[PDB]
Amino acid sequence: IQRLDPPEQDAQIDRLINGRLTTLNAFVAQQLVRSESAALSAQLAKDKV
Amino acid sequence: AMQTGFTTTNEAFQKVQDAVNNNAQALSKLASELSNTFGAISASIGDIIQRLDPPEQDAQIDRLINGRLTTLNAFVAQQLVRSESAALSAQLAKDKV
Amino acid sequence: GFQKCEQLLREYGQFCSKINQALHGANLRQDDSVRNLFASVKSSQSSPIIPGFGGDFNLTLLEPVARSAIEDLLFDKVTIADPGYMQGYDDCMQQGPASARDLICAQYVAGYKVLPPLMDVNMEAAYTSSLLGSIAG
Amino acid sequence: GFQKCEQLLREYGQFCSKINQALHGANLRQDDSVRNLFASVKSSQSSP
Amino acid sequence: FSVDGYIRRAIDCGFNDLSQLHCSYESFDVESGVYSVSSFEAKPSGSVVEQAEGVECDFSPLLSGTPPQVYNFKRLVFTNCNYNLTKLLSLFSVNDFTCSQISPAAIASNCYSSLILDYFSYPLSMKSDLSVSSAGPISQFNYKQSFSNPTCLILATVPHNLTTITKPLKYSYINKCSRLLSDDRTEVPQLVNANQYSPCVSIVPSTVWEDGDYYRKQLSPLEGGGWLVASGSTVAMTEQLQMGFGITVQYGTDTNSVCPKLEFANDTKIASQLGNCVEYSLYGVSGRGVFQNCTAVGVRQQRFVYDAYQNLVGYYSDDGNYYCLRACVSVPVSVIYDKETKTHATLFGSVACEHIYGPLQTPVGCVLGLVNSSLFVEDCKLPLGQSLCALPDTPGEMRLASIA
Amino acid sequence: TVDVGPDSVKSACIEVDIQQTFFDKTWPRPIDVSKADGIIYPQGRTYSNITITYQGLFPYQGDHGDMYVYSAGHATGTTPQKLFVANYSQDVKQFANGFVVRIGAAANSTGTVIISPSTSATIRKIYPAFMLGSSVGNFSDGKMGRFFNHTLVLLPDGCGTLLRAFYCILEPRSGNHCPAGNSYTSFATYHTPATDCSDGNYNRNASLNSFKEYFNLRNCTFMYTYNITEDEILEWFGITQTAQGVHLFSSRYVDLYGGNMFQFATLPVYDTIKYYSIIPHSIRSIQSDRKAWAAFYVYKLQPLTFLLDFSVDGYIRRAIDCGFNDLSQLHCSYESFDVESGVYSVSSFEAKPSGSVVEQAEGVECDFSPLLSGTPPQVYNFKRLVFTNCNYNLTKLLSLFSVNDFTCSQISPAAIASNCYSSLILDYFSYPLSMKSDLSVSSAGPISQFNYKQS
Amino acid sequence: GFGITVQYGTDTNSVCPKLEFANDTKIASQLGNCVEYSLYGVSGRGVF
Ligand SMILES: *[C@@H]1O[C@H](CO)[C@@H](O[C@@H]2O[C@H](CO)[C@@H](O[C@@H]3O[C@H](CO[C@H]4O[C@H](CO)[C@@H](O)[C@H](O)[C@@H]4O[C@H]4O[C@H](CO)[C@@H](O)[C@H](O)[C@@H]4O)[C@@H](O)[C@H](O[C@H]4O[C@H](CO)[C@@H](O)[C@H](O)[C@@H]4O[C@H]4O[C@H](CO)[C@@H](O)[C@H](O)[C@@H]4O)[C@@H]3O)[C@H](O)[C@H]2NC(C)=O)[C@H](O)[C@H]1NC(C)=O
Ligand SMILES: *[C@@H]1O[C@H](CO)[C@@H](O[C@@H]2O[C@H](CO)[C@@H](O[C@@H]3O[C@H](CO[C@H]4O[C@H](CO)[C@@H](O)[C@H](O)[C@@H]4O[C@H]4O[C@H](CO)[C@@H](O)[C@H](O)[C@@H]4O)[C@@H](O)[C@H](O[C@H]4O[C@H](CO)[C@@H](O)[C@H](O)[C@@H]4O[C@H]4O[C@H](CO)[C@@H](O)[C@H](O)[C@@H]4O)[C@@H]3O)[C@H](O)[C@H]2NC(C)=O)[C@H](O)[C@H]1NC(C)=O
Ligand SMILES: *[C@@H]1O[C@H](CO)[C@@H](O[C@@H]2O[C@H](CO)[C@@H](O[C@@H]3O[C@H](CO[C@H]4O[C@H](CO)[C@@H](O)[C@H](O)[C@@H]4O)[C@@H](O)[C@H](O[C@H]4O[C@H](CO)[C@@H](O)[C@H](O)[C@@H]4O)[C@@H]3O)[C@H](O)[C@H]2NC(C)=O)[C@H](O)[C@H]1NC(C)=O
Ligand SMILES: *[C@@H]1O[C@H](CO)[C@@H](O[C@@H]2O[C@H](CO)[C@@H](O[C@@H]3O[C@H](CO[C@H]4O[C@H](CO)[C@@H](O)[C@H](O)[C@@H]4O)[C@@H](O)[C@H](O[C@H]4O[C@H](CO)[C@@H](O)[C@H](O)[C@@H]4O)[C@@H]3O)[C@H](O)[C@H]2NC(C)=O)[C@H](O)[C@H]1NC(C)=O
Ligand SMILES: *[C@@H]1O[C@H](CO)[C@@H](O[C@@H]2O[C@H](CO)[C@@H](O[C@@H]3O[C@H](CO)[C@@H](O)[C@H](O[C@H]4O[C@H](CO)[C@@H](O)[C@H](O)[C@@H]4O)[C@@H]3O)[C@H](O)[C@H]2NC(C)=O)[C@H](O)[C@H]1NC(C)=O
Ligand SMILES: *[C@@H]1O[C@H](CO)[C@@H](O[C@@H]2O[C@H](CO)[C@@H](O[C@@H]3O[C@H](CO)[C@@H](O)[C@H](O)[C@@H]3O)[C@H](O)[C@H]2NC(C)=O)[C@H](O)[C@H]1NC(C)=O
Ligand SMILES: CC(=O)N[C@H]1[C@H]([C@H](O)[C@H](O)CO)O[C@@](O[C@@H]2[C@@H](O)[C@H](O)O[C@H](CO)[C@@H]2O)(C(=O)O)C[C@@H]1O
Ligand SMILES: Nc1nc(=O)c2nc(CNc3ccc(C(=O)N[C@@H](CCC(=O)O)C(=O)O)cc3)cnc2[nH]1
Ligand SMILES: *[C@@H]1O[C@H](CO)[C@@H](O[C@@H]2O[C@H](CO)[C@@H](O)[C@H](O)[C@H]2NC(C)=O)[C@H](O)[C@H]1NC(C)=O
Ligand SMILES: *[C@@H]1O[C@H](CO)[C@@H](O[C@@H]2O[C@H](CO)[C@@H](O)[C@H](O)[C@H]2NC(C)=O)[C@H](O)[C@H]1NC(C)=O
Ligand SMILES: *[C@@H]1O[C@H](CO)[C@@H](O[C@@H]2O[C@H](CO)[C@@H](O)[C@H](O)[C@H]2NC(C)=O)[C@H](O)[C@H]1NC(C)=O
Ligand SMILES: *[C@@H]1O[C@H](CO)[C@@H](O[C@@H]2O[C@H](CO)[C@@H](O)[C@H](O)[C@H]2NC(C)=O)[C@H](O)[C@H]1NC(C)=O
Ligand SMILES: *[C@@H]1O[C@H](CO)[C@@H](O)[C@H](O)[C@H]1NC(C)=O
Ligand SMILES: *[C@@H]1O[C@H](CO)[C@@H](O)[C@H](O)[C@H]1NC(C)=O
Ligand SMILES: *[C@@H]1O[C@H](CO)[C@@H](O)[C@H](O)[C@H]1NC(C)=O
Ligand SMILES: *[C@@H]1O[C@H](CO)[C@@H](O)[C@H](O)[C@H]1NC(C)=O
Ligand SMILES: *[C@@H]1O[C@H](CO)[C@@H](O)[C@H](O)[C@H]1NC(C)=O
Ligand SMILES: *[C@@H]1O[C@H](CO)[C@@H](O)[C@H](O)[C@H]1NC(C)=O
Repeated sequence: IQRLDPPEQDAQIDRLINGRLTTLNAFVAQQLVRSESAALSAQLAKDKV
Repeated sequence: AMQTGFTTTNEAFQKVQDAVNNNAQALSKLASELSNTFGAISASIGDIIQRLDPPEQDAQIDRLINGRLTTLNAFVAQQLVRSESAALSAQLAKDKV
Repeated sequence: GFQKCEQLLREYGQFCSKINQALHGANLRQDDSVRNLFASVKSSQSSPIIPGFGGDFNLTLLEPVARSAIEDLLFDKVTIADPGYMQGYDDCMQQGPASARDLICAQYVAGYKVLPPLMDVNMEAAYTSSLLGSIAG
Repeated sequence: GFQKCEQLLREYGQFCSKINQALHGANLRQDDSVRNLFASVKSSQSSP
Repeated sequence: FSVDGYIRRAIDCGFNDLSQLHCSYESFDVESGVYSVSSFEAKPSGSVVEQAEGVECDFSPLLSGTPPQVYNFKRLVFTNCNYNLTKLLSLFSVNDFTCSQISPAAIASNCYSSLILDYFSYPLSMKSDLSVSSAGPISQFNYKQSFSNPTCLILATVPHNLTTITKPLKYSYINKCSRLLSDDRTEVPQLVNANQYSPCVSIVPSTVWEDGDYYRKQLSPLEGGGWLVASGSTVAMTEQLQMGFGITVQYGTDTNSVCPKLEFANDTKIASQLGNCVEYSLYGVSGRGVFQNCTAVGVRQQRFVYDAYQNLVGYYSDDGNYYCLRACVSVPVSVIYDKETKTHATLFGSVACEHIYGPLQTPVGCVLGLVNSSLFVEDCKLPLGQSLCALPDTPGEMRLASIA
Repeated sequence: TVDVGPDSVKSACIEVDIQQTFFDKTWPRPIDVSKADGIIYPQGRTYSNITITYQGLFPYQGDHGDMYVYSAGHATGTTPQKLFVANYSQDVKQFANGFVVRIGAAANSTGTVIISPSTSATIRKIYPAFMLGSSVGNFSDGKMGRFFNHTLVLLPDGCGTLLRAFYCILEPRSGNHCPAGNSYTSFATYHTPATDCSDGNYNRNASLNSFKEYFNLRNCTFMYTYNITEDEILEWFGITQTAQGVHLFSSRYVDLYGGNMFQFATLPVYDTIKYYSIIPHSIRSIQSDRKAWAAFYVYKLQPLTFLLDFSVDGYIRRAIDCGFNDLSQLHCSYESFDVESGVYSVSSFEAKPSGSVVEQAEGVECDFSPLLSGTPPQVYNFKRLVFTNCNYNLTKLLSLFSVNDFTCSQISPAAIASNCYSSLILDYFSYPLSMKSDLSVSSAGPISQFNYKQS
Repeated sequence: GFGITVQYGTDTNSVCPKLEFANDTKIASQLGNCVEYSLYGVSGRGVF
């Protein structure tokens, strides 16, 4: 913001947004994979007890 | 005692509703994401074409493509996760029967 | 349907082939899962369900009314949108969407389709009904 | 906290609602997993 | 492509649904199964158009008297009118007409919520100072175009016979605009915002008397205190007056009622095409869909009714009726294919056959290519859904069989 | 310019008595977003039977706003005297993004006659008067509230039957009790019901004429009137400004009973409104016929996200201010007024700056002197001045030349002259202006290929 | 012609417009507070 005017400022902010949105989607996808795995594992623990 | 049990306090019953809600959520991603512009001047390809010439028109259409390709990849990734989970679950159902 | 877009889409490779194949496989997986699951619930031998099944044990809840009474209650109490497998295309035109964010009518607009399950309701009911009659023996 | 960014973020739809809901569900899943697991480890009767 | 490179065999991937299948797998041989393919598209059968039709947008003010200096530009805002840029452009010798974030063809043909025209005297010798990339005095202190809305800039010369526009004595501009804070040590440049006037406009005279004139105003405490100061500069006047015209257009704050005029056919009315898939353009809003006569919902005065996904789902017409708008809906297609027999059938899932041996209506949709057999199978390879199965005749047509 | 009728011919203004104590009342009516108070309807469209979030200019939930109340003037029996007002003309506010006004909320309730606290009367709706503009300052005696250049005046008239909007220069009159004269306190408008509000012929210029006693109206660019049907119904008024002009919003022409505001007018006011004030109004009623006038409340607008509940008929009846509290954030994230029970994470409570710290190199000026002495080099022999650890000022250098073309790339114009750098490198050379284009990045001519190329 | 090239982070960003400093913009006077900062061209928010 400090260096660029809106028509270019926008493009630069947008690159950061895309990268961060991507990061959060990847994070969430893994929390869902990891929580699904842990839940299956928890049922294994249940059976072992 | 169970005839009146399909209520708010029945955990198994909510799991049935949640399986249903998960199917709805999967479809809502496709229904709701087409309205996004993903930085474009419009979510409508027709508006982009009507307003801009090719060197800029291209960039705007391309933003919509990237957003939609991303949406479809996310959708598919989840259908694969959900179908893998359901398949494991189906084998659990098999064992319980 | 815009040709300019399709022209640009091609530069991303066979994107749509990948989407379709991934979902096709994912969908076959449920038909295989269902087929295998029911093959295993299936009884070899079973007694008929007759009114009075259970003797002093009240099983009317489970007897087919055909789905059983508990089974119909379970379905009636869960809010499920009707996918319109036989004529949903038309329901969404002559009546239109049921409410805001109607994901069934969205199919014909957005470009996605909900596919029918491998077995109809009466067949699934037949499997669990024959299962009920097999339990004691 | 930058308003220009937030203004551009809005054009990506309810992105953050999706992030929050997905994690909320994922987090509830562990509380349910734990509750179920311990309910089953729990003894009816036990010696001191 | 054969080993020797010649093409001996090919598939037209848009011929039918079976061909689409082969293309999606990039093969002439695909496995048996039921596959989803591209839907059968509904196509427009016509079009409907509604535009504001009436008063011309009035560019007369522009043509009468001495135009303002660049820092005092005058603004004409056009709404609810028919525009014609040629009508205005044809009166001037245009030296430079360029557009940004809108095509050239579009500036003269699209509908807008508003069109804002900013006109002023401007030497052509300072043409570049109006560039977005410019860091000179015009773009910093006098006039700046929007970065958000599409804009055009026209630089043109007033013809000798356009005698209704008079000339100022000289062209002038602000070359400095700043605030001196209460400490009188710090000076803060006051840059002009896009589409706004410089804060120094109130201290700078309509014509700068001479280059170097310095202006000052004592600010009140409510204005932050201190002094507002500015310096003017001048450019010698040319034989013919040179003028700048900025155009800014907005696309959706209101009904897009600023349109080119259109001669309407009566076959572009909505009432005459109800139930059909048509292209539409309604006060700048466009797309494809089917109009239906229905009960009004929403606020009438707002014209366009939107759903929760921001689709247009209804419209209040100028003919007094409210119409529901439905998307032209595509017809689902699944291909039922048997590799061994090289036969297929087409399933239009969820579709009544009224829209399509003739077609067979089944519990999962309308199917062409199948013949009803009243036969049962256990061994189903091509399940259709519910408890239906396609059974090849083996070749003949596939039979519609029920799963036992 | 527009003819707005004749100047006042009076040699004096009516004396104005400012006694703020009498107007210091506590009658709070904060914005209740759940009742959709203060909402301007989304402008280019409508919705039906849905709940969605929407970004736009809205008042904050819980905002009390600024209350203003108009009163009766002084009297003695049947002969009205001095005007009685609050200190409103001097209370100039920053306009910012505009405002909405709650008008007549107390109508039909028993209230007070402000001038006489022991006297009660039924409360009647009265419309607010506003003065808006780009610049403010004081009057001849030092009191504030003077607007300079063109000022937008929104002045209801006709005993509440018309809204008159005009943009004009207000020239203070010099007569007794007028802003450029002696014994000035505050200007005020007034009407005299006894002669101005006859059952049939209302005086449509009564308030305009009183305004004109204090100011001469000059260079008016417009004067518009809007009609108001009389009633005692609570209504909302709003004002915003865009590149298209000043937008006037009201609930009465579209959603009279509901309260949603719709645009009814756009005024050709293009300078930025920065300031506004309430023009005090005093009614010259006889002592025996004083009425209680409803207070109006002004609330400021800001770009907020609201959850808006659109009814089948399209009106907004309920809303959530999504930034009000954490509970509100929850409702907005699910786009619903009803969410399930649970524990949810919401946006963190941000720490905000309490100040700032700055350190910069301070010292030697960067020296552009070499540049100014002797014959500059040719373009292929350009000379380079590298500036580090110094204070720069581009104006200092630019002001010495007649600049023909100054453009920037990958840095804004404002930034080139204001940011700090590790280094600034200045390459100077003789160069014909006729070859200007040969220095373009896109150029394939000899300068860009063999002589000089920028980073 | 005058070409100007600027670099933003090879060293302390010591080429700055001149600034008249207030003594309330010192770090020592605001320790423990959240402040905006600009230190030789480096900026952001934080607590010293
Ligand atoms: C947006 O705004 C722009 C600008 O305002 C609009 O564009 C204008 O559109 C009008 C038409 O509506 C167009 O007028 C046409 O002009 C031509 C040119 O003729 C001139 O030169 C010939 C030379 O032989 C002269 O004889 C003639 O008199 C004209 O001379 C002009 O200049 C001299 C000075 O040099 C003056 O002394 C003259 O007075 C005059 O100003 C005409 O040939 C054309 O005539 C045809 O149409 C008219 C319609 O009224 C008809 O009456 C004629 O008989 C003739 O029609 C026949 O021929 C046509 C085929 O051409 C055929 O289709 C018919 O069926 C007939 O068989 C007419 O007068 C004007 O030039 C445009 N100007 C510009 C700058 O573009 C634009 O339309 C607006 N857009 C919208 C959507 O409204
Ligand atoms: C970056 O680099 C740029 C360029 O170097 C710097 O910008 C310069 O900043 C200085 C101030 O530091 C500024 O000087 C000011 O000039 C005005 C203009 O006056 C001229 O015209 C009037 C006409 O009546 C003449 O009377 C006057 O003598 C000047 O005439 C000039 O030109 C003629 C030829 O035509 C020559 O013969 C003259 O000699 C002369 O060159 C002055 O009015 C202004 O004076 C005020 O400030 C001074 C401070 O010393 C003070 O002494 C005065 O009494 C007066 O102050 C009072 O008024 C101010 C309000 O204006 C109030 O705030 C005070 O409290 C007092 O009440 C001063 O001399 C110069 O013009 C700028 N040049 C450019 C190109 O912008 C910039 O500052 C640098 N940045 C940084 C961060 O350093
Ligand atoms: C926006 O609004 C502001 C505020 O109203 C306007 O600023 C005012 O501008 C006027 C003139 O434009 C100032 O009034 C007087 O201007 C005189 C100019 O002198 C020349 O013109 C007169 C015309 O008769 C000739 O007689 C004279 O010979 C010159 O040719 C000044 O001479 C006047 O000075 C008087 O007051 C000062 C006060 O200190 C005394 O020292 C003088 O001796 C003398 O008595 C006077 O200045 C007016 O003062 C400005 N007001 C303020 C508050 O600054 C803006 O012009 C307007 N902007 C736009 C764009 O319209
Ligand atoms: C001071 O006192 C006055 C009256 O003394 C109040 O004014 C009344 O305010 C109420 C509420 O705003 C108005 O009631 C509304 O009337 C609408 C139309 O009424 C006209 O048309 C109907 C037939 O359609 C006639 O029967 C009626 O007599 C009128 O001719 C109705 O459409 C409104 O109903 C709508 O809103 C309600 C909810 O409020 C919904 O339930 C309905 O379904 C519908 O959407 C409503 O009935 C009343 O008419 C006003 N009186 C007058 C004379 O106009 C002031 O509000 C009060 N002031 C203050 C500050 O309290
Ligand atoms: C009450 O307020 C209203 C404002 O709503 C004000 O209305 C103004 O009235 C005057 C006339 O009194 C209008 O001015 C006339 O407009 C017509 C339009 O065609 C002109 O033709 C007239 O020109 C003739 O008269 C002039 C008088 O000087 C001559 O100079 C000229 O050469 C012609 O002979 C004249 O311009 C004015 O337009 C309206 N204004 C608005 C905004 O409607 C009304 O006068 C006020 N009443 C009182 C008693 O103060
Ligand atoms: C075996 O169990 C079933 C229930 O699981 C018993 O049938 C139930 O009998 C009760 C009689 O008290 C019925 O109650 C009726 O409900 C209707 C509802 O509208 C009400 O209108 C009547 O007045 C009465 O309250 C109940 O509906 C019925 N349920 C079913 C599914 O039939 C059955 O009698 C038990 N059999 C034996 C042998 O005990
Ligand atoms: C703002 C103010 O000073 N209000 C006065 C008020 C006015 O001066 C008066 O109403 C002018 O018309 O007068 C108050 O006292 C009144 C007496 O002055 C009058 O003689 O009789 C009134 C009752 O009939 C009352 O006693 C008033 O009206 O309350 C005092 C008030 O502060
Ligand atoms: N001339 C005149 N004009 C008026 O507008 C007027 N209004 C009143 C009454 N005004 C009011 C306004 C609000 C509340 C009120 O009940 N407020 C709540 C708090 C509301 C909140 O803060 O949420 C309260 O309990 O006090 C009472 C009286 C009396 N005399 C008048 N007299
Ligand atoms: C406005 O929307 C509500 C939904 O919030 C509709 O109410 C639903 O109507 C359907 C009709 O079949 C019922 O099945 C739902 O159970 C109802 N839901 C609720 C929450 O009541 C309402 O009918 C809509 N109104 C109109 C005129 O369309
Ligand atoms: C006009 O009157 C108002 C209201 O009495 C003054 O505002 C009050 O100023 C005091 C000063 O200490 C504050 O404590 C109060 O809280 C303010 N009241 C409100 C409601 O904000 C106002 O300053 C006066 N203005 C002028 C120019 O005299
Ligand atoms: C306001 O309008 C007047 C008249 O239309 C403008 O022109 C001045 O009018 C006065 C009237 O006494 C003359 O004495 C001046 O000589 C006129 N000046 C010029 C340049 O003709 C006046 O300039 C307008 N003011 C504004 C701020 O626009
Ligand atoms: C606003 O209201 C006024 C007053 O009712 C309307 O002016 C009247 O118009 C009628 C039309 O026949 C005339 O007979 C009256 O003599 C006019 N009255 C006055 C005082 O001039 C005015 O037209 C209304 N404005 C709008 C836009 O409807
Ligand atoms: C202006 O009109 C006259 C009329 O005869 C004509 O001769 C002259 O050439 C015209 N000039 C221009 C610049 O068109
Ligand atoms: C429809 O257009 C034709 C074209 O000539 C015209 O004759 C007919 O009268 C028009 N119909 C109406 C209702 O205007
Ligand atoms: C639409 O329907 C209303 C009533 O349902 C009717 O009176 C009106 O004429 C119809 N309009 C059209 C274009 O058919
Ligand atoms: C096939 O024909 C039989 C007639 O016995 C009918 O009952 C059955 O519903 C038909 N199936 C379809 C899909 O029409
Ligand atoms: C403002 O007040 C000061 C003194 O109070 C006076 O000198 C000055 O002229 C006043 N301003 C105006 C516009 O009258
Ligand atoms: C801080 O700034 C004030 C401003 O006047 C000055 O008086 C004071 O001496 C300064 N303190 C120091 C330590 O320089």
